Amino acid sequence: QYSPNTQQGRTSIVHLFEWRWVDIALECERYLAPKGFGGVQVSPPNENVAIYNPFRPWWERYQPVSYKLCTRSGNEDEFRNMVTRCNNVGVRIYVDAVINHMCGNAVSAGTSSTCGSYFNPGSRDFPAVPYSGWDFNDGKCKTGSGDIENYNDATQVRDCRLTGLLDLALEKDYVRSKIAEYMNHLIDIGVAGFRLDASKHMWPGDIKAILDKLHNLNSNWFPAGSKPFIYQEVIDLGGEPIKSSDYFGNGRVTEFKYGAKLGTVIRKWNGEKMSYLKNWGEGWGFVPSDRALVFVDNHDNQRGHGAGGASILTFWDARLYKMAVGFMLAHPYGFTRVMSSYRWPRQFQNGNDVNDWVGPPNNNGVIKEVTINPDTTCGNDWVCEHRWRQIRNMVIFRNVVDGQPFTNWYDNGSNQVAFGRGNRGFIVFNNDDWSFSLTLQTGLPAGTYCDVISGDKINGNCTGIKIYVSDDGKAHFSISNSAEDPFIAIHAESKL
Ligand SMILES: [Ca+2]
Ligand SMILES: [Cl-]
Repeated sequence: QYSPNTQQGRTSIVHLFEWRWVDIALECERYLAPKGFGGVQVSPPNENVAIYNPFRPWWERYQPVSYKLCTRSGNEDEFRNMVTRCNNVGVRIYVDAVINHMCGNAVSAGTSSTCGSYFNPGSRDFPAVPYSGWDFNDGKCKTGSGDIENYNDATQVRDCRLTGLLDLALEKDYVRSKIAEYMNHLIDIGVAGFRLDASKHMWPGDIKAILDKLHNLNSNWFPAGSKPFIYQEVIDLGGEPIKSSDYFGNGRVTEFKYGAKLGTVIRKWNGEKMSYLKNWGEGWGFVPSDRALVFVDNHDNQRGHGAGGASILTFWDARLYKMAVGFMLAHPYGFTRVMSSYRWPRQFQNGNDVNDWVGPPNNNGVIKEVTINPDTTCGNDWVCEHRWRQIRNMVIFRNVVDGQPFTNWYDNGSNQVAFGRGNRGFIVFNNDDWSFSLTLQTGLPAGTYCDVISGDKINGNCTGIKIYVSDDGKAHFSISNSAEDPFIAIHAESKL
C-alpha cells in the first residue's frame, strides 16, 4: 500500500484535475511517458450529481450517485482505453475514490446525474448501487444537526455528515463490499492505486476492512502480488484529536502541513526564512517520509479556503510557485504530487474568491479538450503547470537523483540556500531581496552543467545558464533577486 507502483526511476504523479479521459490518454503517450512522469491522479471516475446552481462546479464530483464509470470526463470504455494506453507506455493511473459519502442530503431527487441514474437523497435511495437508508449513518450520528459540528469530537467526525454529505455506514460488510466491488473493478481495469477522499471522516479500521477486500494489481502489467498504492486524504494541521498517524497501517497520508509551511516560508510570513529549511521533514512535525504524499497545493486548497488557507502557493503566484515546487522536487522527503490546473475567473471580495466554485473550462457544460500550443503550453484555459519547463525539468531532476542523500547544505542565515543530492544533483535558491553570488561545494563530478530551470540540455549544448564545476566539486552560482526564476538546478543528466 505504501509503494507507488510506478516504473523504477519515475518518482512523481501529476493531478490532471478535471481532464477528460481521452486527453489523459493522449497526454500519457505524447508527454508523460517521454518526460518521465510516474503517473496521473484522475478526478473521481464514478457517476456524480449534476449540479446546475451554481453551474457545474468542480465540487459536484465529490457527490456520488453511483459507481458507474460515467462522468464529464468520459464513459467506461473511454476510462478503460485511457488506463490501457497509459499503462502501455508505463504511466500509471491513480483513482480519486469518493467512498465516505454519497451526495448532499438536501439535493433534489431525480436523474440530475452524470449518467442519468435515479437517486433520492431524502429517502436515502441510490438504486444504481444499490444503497438504501440501511446503508447510512443517520442512526449512529449523535449530533443535533446530523452533520459534523465539532472537530474536537473524533467520533462525530467519522459518523456524521461532512457538510451534509450522506455518510455511508462503513462498518457494514454490505457497504464495504459495494465499495470494494467498485475499487476492484478499477484495479482489474489496470489502475495502480487510489487517493482515499475524506479519509479523516472514516475510521482507520473501516478503511482497513475495505482494503482487505482489494485485489492485487492487474497481472498483465504488474508483477504478481503488487498491492494498490493507497494515499489517504487526512487534513491534520495539529490541534485536533484526529492524527494522521492513526492511518499508517492502511497506506500513506497526505501531508497538508508540507504545503502550508512551505508557503509560509517562501512568502516569508511571520519572519520565516528559507534558511530554516535545513531540517525540513519530520523535524517540522511532519509524518515519516515513507508515509507522506506531498504537494505544494491541491485542487481544494489552491482556491484558498482549504488546509493551509492563504499561505498556499499556486500557479497564480507563478514565480514563487515554481520555486516551491522546485524545492519540493529536489528534497528527498515524501512521494511527490504535482498539480495541474485550469484557469478560472478568480474574483476576491472581502478576501475570499466568490468564483471558487467554477468548474473546468467548458462549452455548455461539456469539458473542453486540452489543446497543445507550439511552445508546448496548453490552450483552452488549461494551465498545464506540469508542462512548465521549470517544473517538468524538476520532475526529471527528482528521477535522476532518486535514492541519493540530502547533503552539502548551505545557507546565508536568510533566504539564500542550496543543497545537493549525493553526487547526482545540486540546487540553489535566492529568495532574498538582494543578489546571490558565491562559490559553493556541489558534490558533483567536474564538468559543465546546464541549468534546467533557465534552460535545457539540447543537442550537446545548454539553452540557458551554464554552471562550471571544478575538480574540487565547487562551482560559482550567481542569481539576481530580479531573475525570472531565482533558482538554479543542475544534475548528472544535464552535464555536457
Ligand atoms: Ca464518515
Ligand atoms: Cl489531496
